[PDB]
Amino acid sequence: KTKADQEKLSQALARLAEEDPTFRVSTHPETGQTIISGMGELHLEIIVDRLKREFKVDANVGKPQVAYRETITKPVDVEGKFIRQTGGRGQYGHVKIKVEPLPRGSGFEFVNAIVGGVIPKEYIPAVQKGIEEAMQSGPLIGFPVVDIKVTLYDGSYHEVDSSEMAFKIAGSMAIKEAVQKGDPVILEPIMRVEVTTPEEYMGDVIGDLNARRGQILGMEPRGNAQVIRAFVPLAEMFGYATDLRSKTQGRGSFVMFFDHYQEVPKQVQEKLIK
Amino acid sequence: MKVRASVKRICDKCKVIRRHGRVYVICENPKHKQRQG
Amino acid sequence: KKVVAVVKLQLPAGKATPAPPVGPALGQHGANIMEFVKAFNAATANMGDAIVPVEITIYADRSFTFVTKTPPASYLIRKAAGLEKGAHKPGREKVGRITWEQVLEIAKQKMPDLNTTDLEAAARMIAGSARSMGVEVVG
Amino acid sequence: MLMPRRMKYRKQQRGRLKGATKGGDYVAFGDYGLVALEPAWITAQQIEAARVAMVRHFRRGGKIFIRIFPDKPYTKKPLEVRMGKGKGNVEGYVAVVKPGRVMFEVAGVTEEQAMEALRIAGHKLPIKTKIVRRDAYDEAQ
RNA sequence: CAAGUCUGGGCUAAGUGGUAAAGGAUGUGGCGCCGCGAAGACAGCCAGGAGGUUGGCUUAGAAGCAGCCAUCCUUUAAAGA
Repeated sequence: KTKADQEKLSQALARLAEEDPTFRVSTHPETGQTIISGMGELHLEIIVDRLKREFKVDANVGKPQVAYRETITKPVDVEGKFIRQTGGRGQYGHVKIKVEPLPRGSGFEFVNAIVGGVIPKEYIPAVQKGIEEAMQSGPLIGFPVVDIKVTLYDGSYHEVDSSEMAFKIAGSMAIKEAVQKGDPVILEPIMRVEVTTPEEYMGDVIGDLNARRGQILGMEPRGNAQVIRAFVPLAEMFGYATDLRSKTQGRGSFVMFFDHYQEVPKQVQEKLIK
Repeated sequence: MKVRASVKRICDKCKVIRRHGRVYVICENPKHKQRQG
Repeated sequence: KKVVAVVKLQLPAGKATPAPPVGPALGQHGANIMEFVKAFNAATANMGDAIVPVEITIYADRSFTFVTKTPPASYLIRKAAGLEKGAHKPGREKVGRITWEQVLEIAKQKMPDLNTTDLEAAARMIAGSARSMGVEVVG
Repeated sequence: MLMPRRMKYRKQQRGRLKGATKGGDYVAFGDYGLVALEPAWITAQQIEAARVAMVRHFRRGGKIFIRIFPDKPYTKKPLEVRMGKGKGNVEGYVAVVKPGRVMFEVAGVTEEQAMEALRIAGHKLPIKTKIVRRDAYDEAQ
């Protein structure tokens, strides 16, 4: 809750983490919020009493967030101009680039596409720190615009006006628009899961998984059990413990691993614009 | 599909009954149990 | 001490590992799950691939048994046309073919399984399986 | 939607809907048809709404023939305004339909499919309708 | 409340009559045309209801039974890819 209680909580674990190492407290290193590792609904639940009562902290209990990503569909190419000739530090930076989407899981790639050198040598690092920068806050919501290849294939400059910095903008302008133009697309996190389950409960097991935006990959049996592998979205994945152990009266266990990122079904496009 | 103004046959197992000046329509799936009104 | 059987598995050629459906269903068999990848791949060392149906039957003394049929009628027919897949849409699209004789040669391959005891009939079951995968019969 | 592109007069008088049809009471094109049983005013939307659902119903179908054509401006004074002051502005358009008039008709499609599509069209319309085949529609030149 | 609880034939079973629409319905009468007809029909009982073949494509998997096509053969008294 208000930063006030942020403290009562600190001590909360500072003593509760000695009095029970069967959990783990983690501050999401990308976005404040802290995760509370538990070992079952009830578990986290009963901590919610003690930690909220015998410690009288009264905070929030919703769910983890999802590491989205931004990017684009169609490749574009725009002008990146900047120039400000008034009288001196002219501030003069201007480039044109080549933006092209890359396969979901391609990475980050620039292209020093300049002929003889209409774009000076010494100014590129900064033209990139510019582009690289701007990829931070997505065009859609604000998240790491990824999976693209950038090509610097022109750009002039000024003898006295340009600056290392002036390019960092120009370049951070050409990028701040290529993305806006090439129709953004909300990528999202997919996981790898494997429920260990007696093909008894299976039946619904897979169903359940299907009606979770997820799509199966297989089930090569084991012992009296049978394993099921497949991908799912972290959003439509929550609180799976007391969902699996449900459809299995307890004889059910799973794992989870990250894998790739992937576009949202448009229905989920305008959903996220909230 | 209980009460309505357009009662029809929602699957082969359904039957258009009419006990009591009231056209009922019954089937094996208690969902199709209708009745005009 | 499990119950009895006329198990109707369907194991391909070669892949004979105790792993299911050869474990759950031959877990009430006592089935020497390894006296197959030798007694099988011995007879079907000939063929190579193609699935081979099998009926492993258990008893009470906890022993097994099993007889195997022929490889799919659709098998011999893919290799006899440079085919692999059917033709996605049978009929309109021919991708390869078999003559009046090549079909009458395969009915020979699977004649001790079907039902009729000719070829004028047997062959028809293959010429039928022709358009089942869009493989017109040459004549 | 559909409508005149030009017009001598932006507005025209009411008039009244009588029996007969004057014409288009026969097939002549496709294979099956839909005809007006009561006289009325079909709005474009009314039409449109069907013609959509018409097509919708039968993915990859034939050709759909709209044999009618709206061309009577629909008038309407604004809301909360008294009488006089001239006439009323246009609202939309409508086609004066009369019974025996072949409204739409499909061509190339299984009867099972024609008998269906047409049926549904009838639902987006205000008036009761009949589906006619093609027997004696032979010669009406 | 004056003059037929008049006569012959038909319908209606809700008091419809005794004021409402699209749209629904094995309502109840009445005409029609057109098939099967005792070498056994309708309901009907017990029967058999198969083998190629899990058709081919597709799919995680489709085996008659998601969905595309395709719909031939078979042993028959008959059994649909």
